[PDB]
Amino acid sequence: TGIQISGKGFMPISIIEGDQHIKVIAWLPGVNKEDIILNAVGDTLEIRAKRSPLMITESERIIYSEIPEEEEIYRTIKLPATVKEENASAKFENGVLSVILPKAESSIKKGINIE
Amino acid sequence: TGIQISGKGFMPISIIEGDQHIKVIAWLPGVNKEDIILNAVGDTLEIRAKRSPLMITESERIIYSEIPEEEEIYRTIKLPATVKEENASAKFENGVLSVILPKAESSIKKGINIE
Amino acid sequence: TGIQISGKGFMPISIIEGDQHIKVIAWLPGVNKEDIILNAVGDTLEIRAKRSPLMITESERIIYSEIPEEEEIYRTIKLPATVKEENASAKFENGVLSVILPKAESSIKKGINIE
Amino acid sequence: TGIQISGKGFMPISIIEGDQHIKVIAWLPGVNKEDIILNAVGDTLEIRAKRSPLMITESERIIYSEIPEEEEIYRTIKLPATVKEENASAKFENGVLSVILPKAESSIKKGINIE
Amino acid sequence: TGIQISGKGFMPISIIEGDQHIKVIAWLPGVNKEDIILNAVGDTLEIRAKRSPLMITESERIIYSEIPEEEEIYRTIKLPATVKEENASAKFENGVLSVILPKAESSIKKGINIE
Amino acid sequence: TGIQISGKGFMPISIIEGDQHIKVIAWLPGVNKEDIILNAVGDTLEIRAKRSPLMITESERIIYSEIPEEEEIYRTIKLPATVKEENASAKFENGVLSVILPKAESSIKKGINIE
Amino acid sequence: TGIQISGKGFMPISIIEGDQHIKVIAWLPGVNKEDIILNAVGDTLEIRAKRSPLMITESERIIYSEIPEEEEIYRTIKLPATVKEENASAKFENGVLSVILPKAESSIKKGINIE
Amino acid sequence: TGIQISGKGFMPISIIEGDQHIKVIAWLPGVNKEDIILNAVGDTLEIRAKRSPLMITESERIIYSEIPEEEEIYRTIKLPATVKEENASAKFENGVLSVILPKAESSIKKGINIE
Amino acid sequence: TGIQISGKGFMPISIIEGDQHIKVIAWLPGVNKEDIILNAVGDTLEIRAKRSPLMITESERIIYSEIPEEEEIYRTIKLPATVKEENASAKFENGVLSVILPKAESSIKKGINIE
Amino acid sequence: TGIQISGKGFMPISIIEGDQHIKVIAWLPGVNKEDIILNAVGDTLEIRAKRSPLMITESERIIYSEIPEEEEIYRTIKLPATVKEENASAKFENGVLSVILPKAESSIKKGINIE
Amino acid sequence: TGIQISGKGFMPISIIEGDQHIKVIAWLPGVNKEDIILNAVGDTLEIRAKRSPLMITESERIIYSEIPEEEEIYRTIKLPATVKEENASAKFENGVLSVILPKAESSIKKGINIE
Amino acid sequence: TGIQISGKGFMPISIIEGDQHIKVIAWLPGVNKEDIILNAVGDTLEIRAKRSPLMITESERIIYSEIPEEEEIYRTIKLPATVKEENASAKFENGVLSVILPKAESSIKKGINIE
Amino acid sequence: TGIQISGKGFMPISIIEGDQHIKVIAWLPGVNKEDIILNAVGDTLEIRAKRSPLMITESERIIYSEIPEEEEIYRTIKLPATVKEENASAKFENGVLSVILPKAESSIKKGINIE
Amino acid sequence: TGIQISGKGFMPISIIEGDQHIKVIAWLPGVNKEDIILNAVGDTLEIRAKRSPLMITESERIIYSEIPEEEEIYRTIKLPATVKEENASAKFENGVLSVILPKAESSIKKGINIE
Amino acid sequence: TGIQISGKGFMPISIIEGDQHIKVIAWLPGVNKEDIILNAVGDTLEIRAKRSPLMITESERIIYSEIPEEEEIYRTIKLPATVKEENASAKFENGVLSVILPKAESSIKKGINIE
Amino acid sequence: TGIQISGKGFMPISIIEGDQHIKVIAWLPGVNKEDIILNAVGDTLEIRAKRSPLMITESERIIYSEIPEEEEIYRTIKLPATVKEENASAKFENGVLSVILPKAESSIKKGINIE
Amino acid sequence: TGIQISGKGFMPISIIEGDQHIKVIAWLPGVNKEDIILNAVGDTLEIRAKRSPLMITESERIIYSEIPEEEEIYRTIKLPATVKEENASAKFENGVLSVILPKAESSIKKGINIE
Repeated sequence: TGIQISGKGFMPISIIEGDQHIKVIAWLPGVNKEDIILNAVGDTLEIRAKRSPLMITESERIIYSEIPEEEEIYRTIKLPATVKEENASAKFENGVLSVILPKAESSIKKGINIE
Repeated sequence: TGIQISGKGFMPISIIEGDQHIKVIAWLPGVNKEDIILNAVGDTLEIRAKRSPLMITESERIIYSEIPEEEEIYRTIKLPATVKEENASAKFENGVLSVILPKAESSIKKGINIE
Repeated sequence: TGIQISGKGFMPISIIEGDQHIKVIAWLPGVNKEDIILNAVGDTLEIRAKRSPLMITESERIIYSEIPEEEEIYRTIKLPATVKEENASAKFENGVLSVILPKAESSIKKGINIE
Repeated sequence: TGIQISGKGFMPISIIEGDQHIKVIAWLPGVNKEDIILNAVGDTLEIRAKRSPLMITESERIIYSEIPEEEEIYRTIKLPATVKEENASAKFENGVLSVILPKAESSIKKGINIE
Repeated sequence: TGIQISGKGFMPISIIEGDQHIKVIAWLPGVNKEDIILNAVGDTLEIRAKRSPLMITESERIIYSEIPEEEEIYRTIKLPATVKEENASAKFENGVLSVILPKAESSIKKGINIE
Repeated sequence: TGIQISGKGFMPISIIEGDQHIKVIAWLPGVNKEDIILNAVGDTLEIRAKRSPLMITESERIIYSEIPEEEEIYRTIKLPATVKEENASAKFENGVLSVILPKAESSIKKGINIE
Repeated sequence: TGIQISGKGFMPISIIEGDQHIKVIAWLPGVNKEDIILNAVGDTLEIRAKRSPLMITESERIIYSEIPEEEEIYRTIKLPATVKEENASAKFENGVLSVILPKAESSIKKGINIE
Repeated sequence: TGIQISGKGFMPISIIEGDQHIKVIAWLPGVNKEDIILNAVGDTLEIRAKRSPLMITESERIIYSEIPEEEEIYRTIKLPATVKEENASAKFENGVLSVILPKAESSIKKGINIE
Repeated sequence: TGIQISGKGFMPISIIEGDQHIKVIAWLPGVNKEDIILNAVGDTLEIRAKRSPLMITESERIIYSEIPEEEEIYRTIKLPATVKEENASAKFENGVLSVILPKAESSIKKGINIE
Repeated sequence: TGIQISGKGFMPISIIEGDQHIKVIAWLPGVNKEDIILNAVGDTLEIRAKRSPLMITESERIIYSEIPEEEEIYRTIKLPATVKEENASAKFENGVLSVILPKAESSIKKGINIE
Repeated sequence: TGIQISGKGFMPISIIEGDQHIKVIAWLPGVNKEDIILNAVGDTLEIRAKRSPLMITESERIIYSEIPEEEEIYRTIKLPATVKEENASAKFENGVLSVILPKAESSIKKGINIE
Repeated sequence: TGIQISGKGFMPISIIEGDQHIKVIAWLPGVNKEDIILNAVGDTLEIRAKRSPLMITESERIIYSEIPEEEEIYRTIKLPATVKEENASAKFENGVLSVILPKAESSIKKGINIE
Repeated sequence: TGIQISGKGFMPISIIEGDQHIKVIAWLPGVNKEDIILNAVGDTLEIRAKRSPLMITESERIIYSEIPEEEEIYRTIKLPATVKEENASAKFENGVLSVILPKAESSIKKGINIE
Repeated sequence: TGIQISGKGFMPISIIEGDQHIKVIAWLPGVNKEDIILNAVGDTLEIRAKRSPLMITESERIIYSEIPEEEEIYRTIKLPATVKEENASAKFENGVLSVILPKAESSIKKGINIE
Repeated sequence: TGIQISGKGFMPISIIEGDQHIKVIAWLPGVNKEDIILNAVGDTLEIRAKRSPLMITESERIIYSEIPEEEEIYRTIKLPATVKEENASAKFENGVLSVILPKAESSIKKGINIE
Repeated sequence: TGIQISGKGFMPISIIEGDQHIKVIAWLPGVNKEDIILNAVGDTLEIRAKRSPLMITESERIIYSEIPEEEEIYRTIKLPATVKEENASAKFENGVLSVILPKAESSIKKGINIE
Repeated sequence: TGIQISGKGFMPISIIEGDQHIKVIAWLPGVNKEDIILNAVGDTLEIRAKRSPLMITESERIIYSEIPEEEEIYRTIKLPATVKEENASAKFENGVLSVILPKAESSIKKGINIE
């Protein structure tokens, strides 16, 4: 399986391969649904997102923090099969994005008989 | 500011202190609202959560993954002020939890005049 | 959870916290029941014990040993809650001591509603 | 004295040799008497045991622990003398096991006169 | 020759290239014939297998072992030529699997004359 | 348990001890049944085998290999009990050899009563 | 994004990807416009240039220098998309070269709807 | 320029790229012309050769040597352009082999005008 | 055997000593026969050669190279015997030079009888 | 010769093997004759001793010392032959102990003729 | 195979095990036949030898030497089988000693049938 | 206390100082009484001794040894007080030598009163 | 004394120089007398030998070995004097070769008178 | 070419070998012509020189210096050919000495024909 | 004394300061007098030179060399006093250049009286 | 100057070369004149000596020593010229030996004229 | 024994102590008898010497040297006993000086009786 991942930001990724489709799971906590861009062609997928920073009053101040302040995040993924992007689907729930991509006919493997 | 953090799992935390309240922000992507337990007394707050693992069919398999598989997560936080837990509030949205805690009368600071 | 452990000897310890009580488990192999002293006040517990050494005849001698020969052992434990020591209980069986300590009213945490 | 020790788990051991017998002392805190298996032949002794794990309610949780969670423990010991296993005896008290093994006639040493 | 190997488990591999075919040899000791899955398309081959673990009675126990206990094993191989999977063959004997894959017409090399 | 292993080649081994017998499991992928020699006496077992090397045509060549080319393999094993070799049995299946060896009367251990 | 850069000399490069085109910026200080060669096909671009060395009189001499004296410079770039070279354009100004390359129809990505 | 070299033996290589062809130069001292195999397809070239070892009489012996004794040598080369192998040519002289390979129409680059 | 080698360039050497002659083998790939100078006197041999560099057109360029560009090469060899240079011979074939040198009468060794 | 030495204290040892007996020499300076215990069976010998410490008056004090103050000393020795302990003898003189042990009939070696 | 080697001097050793005998080969250059002592019992063999030192005249002196000057040499070998020393044989030729030792009936291994 | 010790061999020493005398204890195991030389003058003492080496028969040999083979031993001791050597005494028993040396009048210390 | 040693194999050497001759001693255990070649001229000596390898039956196998398996051995020695090879002699006994070489008249040193 | 250089001082050297002569170049700045000694015999050359030190007045002093103050300098050179010293010549100019040495007839090399 | 030296090549320098002048000595072996340029102004001096390289015939070659082949050499020196360049002088002899520079009136130091 | 020194012992050496002779100085303190052997031939010199060891009475002993106890000492020296040993001379005084060796006619160097 | 050595130069020293005298041996090669100064008082000895340096002619020069060129040498020695310098004696022979010093009455040691 040839996998290429590139981009910037904090975004953990899981890839699941079946016999006839591919599933991608991405973690995007704090991002609105209307600020995500998803694109795909051939064997390549592209995810882009923005998250708004934490807004404080001037009376308030941050005394402890582990949450990063990158505003723009993106990933480019090269997949081990050619997909059909016209039949794909996606869902966003509790800050998790799930993409389902059906495989093309020329990438579906065939069985060999053992004796 | 005396801050104590302990627990287990993956859970980034931000603490914001104002003049009359304290705000806590926690990242919990993939957790249902009905699986969170929030408790507070004195100057101590406790957050407990469960996230369901990723369910696959036996035809499918995971070829790449960066998402951790801990099932139980919790944090215990000791705060720099005594709060009133009977007036507190919380919100859960896009996988982010936000807690607002009002301060007690014996922890509100008073000004000194400079000349 | 603020935990402080100090003392001397060999004595493994487990601490279990519930919603309304605290349980402590201690390993004391070879100690008689009438040679244990247990005390508690506030948020502090104290365990003291003696074990008799191995008595041999002058015809006999020790050719191999991994068992330590400390005679006095004790632990002092500072707990994350204030307990009521007048309602506590303890049991000793197969060399294991188990202590149950009920929590005070000012240390019982209260729930916050999420919406 | 040729001594061989092997096995798995946590089990400290002491060996005492006299003129006509051998004594073995083992530390087994938390084990029931009916879950110990003792065997011996020739110059070899075998001890097997099980200890039940710590059972909690789902309201409770373990915040500190030094007690190990191995469930099966055993030791195999090769001794410096041939014993008679038909005359041996054993005792279990406060989590300590004590085994007494009489020596065979062909392993009892004889004195040489000095002048 | 571009060769890509990925997967999990213990499975040694040999690849042999001729003028008109490719041969793959894999070591699978302890696997039943009906628990192997072989697939191929384009220039990629996929081998999946399961081996049952070693079953003991509770009187018996394992005192020495060098054999690994992974239950699921697989390999994905990217080959230096495009093959025809409809003419391929495979054999399984003494725990060794042998796969023969004929080459496509567009991957058969042609000679150049030297003078 | 006194275990001695020596020899040459690639041959993983598992040893299982019961109350009245000993089992040995060996991995020999690629070896014919008629090329194995098994011997035993006292507390010692001996396994010898040959595997034929991989035969190629001069048009073919090996471009990748992880399979070793030792031709002669053997193991000598010293066991923790004296066996009866006249009652032993062996099986060879899918490249795995399994040997069952009954114990002699002078190596069967006897129980000691605990009180 | 698969990017391959090779060549020789001093030539800093920037690559900008849009939705429908690719832009390349190169730094070539001291090079005449009529000494640049630009070529492209498929997903590959090639830049070649010459710069004349610094000409001095024999009365003059160089007492300090940080400017390199390579005479031939070139870069070969492999791009993450297939372009149409018949619609490309280029500009040279103040020693900076800018190339605009339109994308082919088979490399333009398509959107997936999220719900 | 994507270049891949693999193989075994001693064989220095030079690659020259023009506008419409590719030239490869290889050093093979001591090899007969009738013991060289040259093949090419797509963007890949393959060179195979044998050299006879140095034959001595039993009266003679080698007291100093820097010449290696590998008998089989080969190289596989992946080129940065697709060639036409039906129009290629080769020459062998003084132990040097020279191969000329014409480029295909889809790999010939086109010029871009600068203004 | 006293052997001295000196010179410059790339030139591997083998020396073979018999009972009545000495043979020298040298690797010179790419050198014309009319550009070699061979000299010998006493116990010293001298080899000098030139190789023409690789000539390219200005459209062409070298993108990969392992072949060295030294133009002048020579070796001086001091031998373990005095030779007769008036009876020597040499051959040049496939880029390999072979020199045969007969030994003088004062360097031919004589046998000693063993009893 | 299989030799095993174990014990505690300061006691240098020499072992001398003849054709029909074994001699052991031990250094015990400062030990009374009536405080030594010597035992032997099979192929094992055991030496035990006590030495009284240095007694001072309270006016006196030790300003320099290299003599050790261990009070109990012992050695256990496993020999390379089976002896007859009923025919052994021992002597003590100037702080040196000498033990003579005759060999059993089954440990006396026999000669092989060379031709 | 349990092998124990001990002794002093320079004496290389080879051990060969068959089905019914054991062979030992020892290198003793410079030793007379009448100065070798060979003994064996049980599973133990003993070789003792003396070699005379190099005798020079006072006019002569040693300007270079690699030959050691130990005068007494011996080896003790513990074998992996019990032998019959009354049927053994030995030969001495060109400074090499060869010993043949037949095996006892209780050390000859028996075959196990595989199915 | 100024103490100087010098000499050669193995000889442990203890020095005891009182109010009116000095005691020296030396360990000499294996030395005859008639082979000791004791001398003293001023503040210096001298001990010289010989021990006979271990005498073996040519049938016997030493297979293990920790006892040193120095034949001559001596110590020179410079003391922190001037003694009277005409009133000194010495004893030899079980390999231990004890010397008593009375102090001179000019080295006896006098008390100072504290108030 | 100028000494040069070269060659291959295992062969220890001693060189002894007198007033009128030179002696060489070589260790060759396991070599037949008819397989040695000795030559000398000027100030150079040459020793060549072969030893047959250890021949086993297929029932037998080598379980331990320290004896090397080089088949061809030789040494070349350059001496500090010119010898007369027509008066030399050699002996072979118990695997040791001894060569005596008389000196030439031009290498015999002459005395200088001291006053 | 056997070259030996020895001596003391600062004197850089160049050696040039032709077909019939040898040239030596030496750097001697600050040396008068009448203070050089040149000698040669066989294959050895010897150069000796003196340079006067820098003379100052007592008003003057040296505040910086890199020029060395050795007064005597010499070199001894062993050459790779025997020369005729009766036909040699030398020149001294601008502090550089040049020596030309013709070769003897027995060191002039002769050509070997190649075919 | 402020001294600054810069430039390139091999040129050792000595600087001598008096009461009324400055002397500079430079080593230039192999340089012609008509190829030196000397300049001075203020407190700065500049020396420039060329040396011709060593010219050989094509029959000749350089087998050893320590003389450097830089062709252009120069030094710039900043002096600790202001000089009058219109009264300066220079000499060149045996490859050594000597420059005398008179001091200006404003750099001549004046004495202070001590009492 | 080719100098070779070899031998054993303590013997410092100085070598002085003139135009027509060679001088050697050696330090031999404690050696009698009648125990020195001096030899020379060609270009080689040989010095041999004995010194008697230090003789003590049994009442006396050595408490400090820096003088070495080698009894035999020798040096072999290879000189840079051929000498005439029939005209040599030697002197011995205060433990210093001085040897004068005249040079042969073929080693006397001849002058070359410089212009 | 308190020994103090100080001074400068090369001078090895040996000190021998008897019952009634002290002997000192010093190595002074190359020193005349009339250039030595010997002094002693109390427990201290002083040796002073001069050696003339090696005198050469200006035709001669030193090409190798290990002999040091210190001109003044001396040693001061503090002894472990008070001597009588009016009864001392000294000898000088072959470059070795020997001094005999009788002991005073207050340093002669007295014996102590052992029982």
